[PDB]
Amino acid sequence: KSERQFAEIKPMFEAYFKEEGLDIDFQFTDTHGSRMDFIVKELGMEYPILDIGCGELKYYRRFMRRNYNYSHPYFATDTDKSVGDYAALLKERMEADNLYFFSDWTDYEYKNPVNIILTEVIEHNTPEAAEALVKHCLSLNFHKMIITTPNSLFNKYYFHFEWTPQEFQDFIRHCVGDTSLEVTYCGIGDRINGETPTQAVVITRK
Amino acid sequence: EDKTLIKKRIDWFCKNKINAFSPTISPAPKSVERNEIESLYEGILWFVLNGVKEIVIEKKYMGSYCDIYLHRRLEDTYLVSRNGYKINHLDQEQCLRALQGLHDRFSWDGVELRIIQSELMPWSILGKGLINNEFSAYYISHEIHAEYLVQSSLYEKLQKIQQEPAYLSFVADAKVLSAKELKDKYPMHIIRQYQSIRDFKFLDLPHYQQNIQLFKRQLDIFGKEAAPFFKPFNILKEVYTDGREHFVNDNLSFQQINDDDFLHYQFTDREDFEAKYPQIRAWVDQVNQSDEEGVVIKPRTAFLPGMPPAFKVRNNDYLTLVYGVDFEDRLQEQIAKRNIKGKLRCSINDWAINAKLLAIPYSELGEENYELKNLVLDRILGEEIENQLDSRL
Amino acid sequence: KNNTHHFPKLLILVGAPGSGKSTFARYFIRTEDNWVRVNRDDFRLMQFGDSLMSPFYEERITKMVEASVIALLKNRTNVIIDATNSSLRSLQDMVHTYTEYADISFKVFDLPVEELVKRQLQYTKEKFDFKPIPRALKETSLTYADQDTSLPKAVICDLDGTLSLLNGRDPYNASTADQDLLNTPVAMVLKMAKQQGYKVILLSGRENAYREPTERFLAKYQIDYDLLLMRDTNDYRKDNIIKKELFLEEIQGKYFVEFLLDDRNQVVDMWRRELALPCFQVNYGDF
Amino acid sequence: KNNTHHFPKLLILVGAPGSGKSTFARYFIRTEDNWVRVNRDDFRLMQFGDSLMSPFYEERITKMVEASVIALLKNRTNVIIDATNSSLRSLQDMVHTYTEYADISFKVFDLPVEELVKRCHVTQLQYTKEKFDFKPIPRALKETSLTYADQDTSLPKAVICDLDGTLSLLNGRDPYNASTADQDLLNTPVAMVLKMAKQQGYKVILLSGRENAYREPTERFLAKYQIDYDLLLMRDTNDYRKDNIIKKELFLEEIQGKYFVEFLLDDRNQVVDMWRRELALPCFQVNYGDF
Ligand SMILES: Nc1ncnc2c1ncn2[C@@H]1O[C@H](COP(=O)(O)OP(=O)(O)OP(=O)(O)O)[C@@H](O)[C@H]1O
Ligand SMILES: Nc1ncnc2c1ncn2[C@@H]1O[C@H](COP(=O)(O)OP(=O)(O)OP(=O)(O)O)[C@@H](O)[C@H]1O
Ligand SMILES: Nc1ncnc2c1ncn2[C@@H]1O[C@H](COP(=O)(O)OP(=O)(O)OP(=O)(O)O)[C@@H](O)[C@H]1O
Ligand SMILES: Nc1ncnc2c1ncn2[C@@H]1O[C@H](CSCC[C@H](N)C(=O)O)[C@@H](O)[C@H]1O
Ligand SMILES: [Mg+2]
Ligand SMILES: [Mg+2]
Ligand SMILES: [Mg+2]
Repeated sequence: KSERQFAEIKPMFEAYFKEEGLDIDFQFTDTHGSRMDFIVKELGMEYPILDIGCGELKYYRRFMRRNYNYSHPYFATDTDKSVGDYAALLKERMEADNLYFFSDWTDYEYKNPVNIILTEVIEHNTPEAAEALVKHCLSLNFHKMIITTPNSLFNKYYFHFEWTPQEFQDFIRHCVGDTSLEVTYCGIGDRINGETPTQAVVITRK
Repeated sequence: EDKTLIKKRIDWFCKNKINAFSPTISPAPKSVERNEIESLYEGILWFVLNGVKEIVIEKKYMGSYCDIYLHRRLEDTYLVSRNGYKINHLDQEQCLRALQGLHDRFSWDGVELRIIQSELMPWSILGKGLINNEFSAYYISHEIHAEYLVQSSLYEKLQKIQQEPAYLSFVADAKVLSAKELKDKYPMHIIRQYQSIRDFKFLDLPHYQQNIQLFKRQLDIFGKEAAPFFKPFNILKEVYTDGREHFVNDNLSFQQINDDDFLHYQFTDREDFEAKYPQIRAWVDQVNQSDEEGVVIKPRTAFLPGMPPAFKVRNNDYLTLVYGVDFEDRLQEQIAKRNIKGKLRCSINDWAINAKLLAIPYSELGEENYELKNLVLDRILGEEIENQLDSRL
Repeated sequence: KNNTHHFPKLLILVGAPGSGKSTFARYFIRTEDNWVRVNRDDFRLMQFGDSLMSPFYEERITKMVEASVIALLKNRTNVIIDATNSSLRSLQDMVHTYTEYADISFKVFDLPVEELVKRQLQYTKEKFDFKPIPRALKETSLTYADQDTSLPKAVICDLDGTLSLLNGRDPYNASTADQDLLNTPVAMVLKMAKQQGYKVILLSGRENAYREPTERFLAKYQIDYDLLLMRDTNDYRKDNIIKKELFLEEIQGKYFVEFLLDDRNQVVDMWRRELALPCFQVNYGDF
Repeated sequence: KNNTHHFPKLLILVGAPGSGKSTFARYFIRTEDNWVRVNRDDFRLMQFGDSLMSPFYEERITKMVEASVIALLKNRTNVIIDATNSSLRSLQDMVHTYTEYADISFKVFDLPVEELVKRCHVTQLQYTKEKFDFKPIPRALKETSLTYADQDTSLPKAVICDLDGTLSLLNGRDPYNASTADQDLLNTPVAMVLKMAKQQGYKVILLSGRENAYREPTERFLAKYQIDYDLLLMRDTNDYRKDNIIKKELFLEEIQGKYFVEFLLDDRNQVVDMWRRELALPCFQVNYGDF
């Protein structure tokens, strides 16, 4: 139940799994949010963000009781008619003052730079319309984009589609192709012999 | 209470055309005097003390509360539950079949609906699994436990030690000296052991079994499955084709809507009762020997202002399903923790709301009748509150 | 553009005594989220009144019903109204008064009089039609009064709270007004005013008695000024009407007013809505 | 001075339940001449309930009570107010909220607790610790102490003008669709300020709450009426946040520390407040706002 408590048990569980033939780096927070932490850390609070794919969880987090002073507005979009209607109900002034929610991509007009979140999305709904959405996003005037998908190599450890890395890495390569982006990869969540359960890319425009 | 999801529920009560909710029912007030935790006597006496000149006695049925909305077209009747919900996960054929007992007892020229409150039988039509998971599990545990104690040398060895001179020495020079010394009985070594024995709860193993078996016998009567049928007991109101409605307000409706089952009807006004009590009690004890849950007592006219609709008297045999296998034994201690009020406080409200509900005409039920919606939410609160009670009454 | 903006909701419950409006609103409050009731009758009760009172009370009540509704709508709060009027348009005022502030909705509780007295008649009776109106706006231009554009072009400026900061002086005893302070940006306007073909005209509520300490304050901060019209000593009546007068005597049709710098509300209103002149209001003046 | 000058009165009844303040008032408003009672409890009875409610409701009840009192006091109607409050944080606050509008007066209703719970409740004594001294408090103003902000007087002199509804009246136009904005009409008096402004060394900066998407129809309007401006600052395209938020950003990013603002001209209140209250800058209000 506590971070500190977790700190004492961590090495024990970790060592136990070594003798079984497994380097495991256990983590307290839970894949999700373990992830959402990484994103908030990485992006920062200095550009307005574009939340592609959203029940609202990432939006609240960007507001955290003013603790993170979010100066910008907040652009969020999603195909689910559910989400859109929930977005509406938030414009009955249950706050959501700087929430612009848009459904058709020809409604996003903001010509200014943006930080982008592809939460999970590029698998856990659409398939190879992923090539589409990721390529459309790259045309947008952005500063930094973060993309997350399942690791598939991780399925060994549990009880739509799902790429491995390299599968995923190729996808990114064949969407930036030749543009002057800078691109770095890394994993999120519990790590077992190198593989985490979610994959990540941090794309930054030079 | 979550408003966005209570708004939901109320809309359903309106959509479904439900015209009444339900009373809770409080048990009969104590009788420290007669050591009956639910007193047939003190529950009838409570009523004469508050103005009943005529009361009626119905058997209490072991099922689930079910308002029957009998339509002349029997094919389109429906069933609403204890609270505000429709029951439609039963074989609406097999159900309609059982309901034709009831339907054929009437005349439906110019009568289009007849709202009748009944017990949907038997217990396990909706209650099995609560029967499996809780009740049969309590049973089996205790029964397993009792097997062990009987087969096992345990109780024996304990009794042999409890005799030795080492022990007893301990239990005397420790009943009189208080956590002392140290009790230079080897630390703790002995102080542990001889203290744990002695504080061990022995059990009259045969009596423990007889008790377990009574639980079984009861669970076997009420708890066994199950071809759906109805024990109708009160007509709430009759709805004519010609717009008009008839608010029955009579619990004696009973002998018409089914239940050729023996009820009875006494005029005990102003303590000529007491001389009247011995006959009513004489027949109810026939009922209890006759494998029933118990008995309910109601004022002859269904609604009286400032009144509860009824009192229940669950016999002590049935009550072992409610309380442990050892209700029979620790009878007194629980007569003590008991307070029939709170229930009685809610029991009056529920009914009194229910009648202002029934008061609204069938034609008017819907989402544009905000008097309906108010009464409901009012009734719904009554739930949220009444549920927080002892929940064993 | 397509952002669309979202305004509070004002819901008028039209019906006649017995309808069901107060029973709806009872359910409607307990089940909905952001909603407050505003009922004219409960206000009477606050004055210890059965129903219907002096036209006095009735009038003063009204002034605080509009107060409490607008105060709510501006806090962005949906407001429901038990319109105990529903008259041959007592609705239109209700609509004209609020439509500036909220999305107006209606809910008429119609009911035949044989049922309505389940406790006489009440005429409907209309071409009204209860279309949900959006928010409004208007005041879409300024009727700046036709002015003789040949008279010497000039500007006009209050002293107290405009050019002269009291710094805690007695606003009624202007004898110390020379040790008062300068509202530099107001003064900066009068500086460039002169340098363009403008006559700077001062105009005060200071009684003439305190003119010496005024002219000293002006010299001290080197204010360059052409007229100085003041209150008649021991005139003592409403600040507002004094200026109104002074204008119509001294400045009206003798200069050309380009604009006025003033501070106190009572006055700024007079300038803009009586004399139809342009009036920039430096800083807040609610008294 | 020497002169007579009177404001309405606010009579604060201070005391516990049963102590007889609502009884006095019923007698009082019935015998005195020009008085209106304001009860907090009567308010939360429009919202159906017994006299304590959600911190949502009670905050809204406050918003209404205050509005009404001021509403009336402004109308020169005397107001008696039935303070169930009774504390000090309440009283001192009550005084702050009100005195500037009218002459405050007090009437205490003390009464032995043995006698007090005989007005039939909940046996609960209240914070009656004879504090403050209930001396009457005449109307006070507080604010002719205007104090701006310490801006670097090295930076170049500059004025600041709103466009929508200050230098450029709508004349019917849709507020949020400033595409048709070359038809707009000139508020000449403001226009005249901006003229004489640039005659002295003043940079004239136009700062507007228009979508930047409507820049072109704007520059048209400006050169059409011959407006001589230095900067034209516009709201980000697809922004839509409130005026004062986007204008303030605009102010701090651009204007701030690069210029020395001598004053500002604007229309709508929301914005005027920000300029004055947050940024501590002189801002003249050209027409009436309250949009
Ligand atoms: N003759 C009868 N008249 C009324 N109710 C009866 C009758 N026979 C059985 N009942 C049922 O008994 C119920 C109350 O007794 P019981 O203790 O068995 O149920 P319960 O779970 O206590 O209900 P609640 O908790 O709502 O009081 C009534 O709601 C009804 O369902
Ligand atoms: N749909 C309904 N069905 C049955 N009874 C209703 C219905 N609506 C209201 N009532 C009852 O009618 C009575 C009075 O109606 P109500 O209080 O709604 O009048 P009202 O709308 O407040 O009129 P006013 O505010 O002008 O006096 C109440 O006792 C209420 O319970
Ligand atoms: N001098 C008095 N002698 C006898 N009874 C009195 C006297 N003054 C007031 N009362 C009675 O005491 C009761 C309470 O008085 P009142 O209604 O003025 O209380 P209150 O101070 O307004 O409380 P609340 O804060 O609830 O408004 C009333 O019924 C009133 O008739
Ligand atoms: N082409 C597309 N455009 C917009 N949203 C899309 C999309 N394809 C998939 N999605 C959305 O992606 C969403 C992922 S759920 C979001 C995960 C994360 N825990 C969060 O709360 O932010 C789904 O709601 C799905 O509808
Ligand atoms: Mg039962
Ligand atoms: Mg002034
Ligand atoms: Mg404007």
